[PDB]
Amino acid sequence: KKVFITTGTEHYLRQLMANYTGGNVTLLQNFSQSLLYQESTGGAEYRVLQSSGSIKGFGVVVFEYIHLRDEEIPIFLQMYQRASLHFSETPGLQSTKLTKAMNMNKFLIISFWDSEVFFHDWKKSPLSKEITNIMRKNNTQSGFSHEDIYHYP
Repeated sequence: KKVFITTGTEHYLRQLMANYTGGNVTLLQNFSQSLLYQESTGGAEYRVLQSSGSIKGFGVVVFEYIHLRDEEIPIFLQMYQRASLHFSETPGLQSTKLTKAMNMNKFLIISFWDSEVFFHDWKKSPLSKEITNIMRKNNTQSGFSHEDIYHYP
């Protein structure tokens, strides 16, 4: 089980998504480009480690790219296991995916929110404080940890 993330013009991505149906395929955008979110099997490719909830097709979508040192991986997975049991009770949270890059220790958490206000409330949570701290302390030898926010066309 995988997530494919492809960025480009709306026209390009709309042509691309017309080869496919199903896989919770979702077109998103920011102020200058579009982004295609695609669940499939076999741009950028990520293995899905965990999925909660389901996409409602409105609001905002947040991509948190997190580089982890070897020793941080088991610890991070256990934090995420414990925190994920409460995602159903997180206000305005539709869906979350924990995913990993094929070629590196780069993890990507994708969260689908009813509104940016709910996402920003969640940023006060212990899970978000830890994620942010991990992003903050990243060894940039590996690339940058970053958070990207998208809306719906």
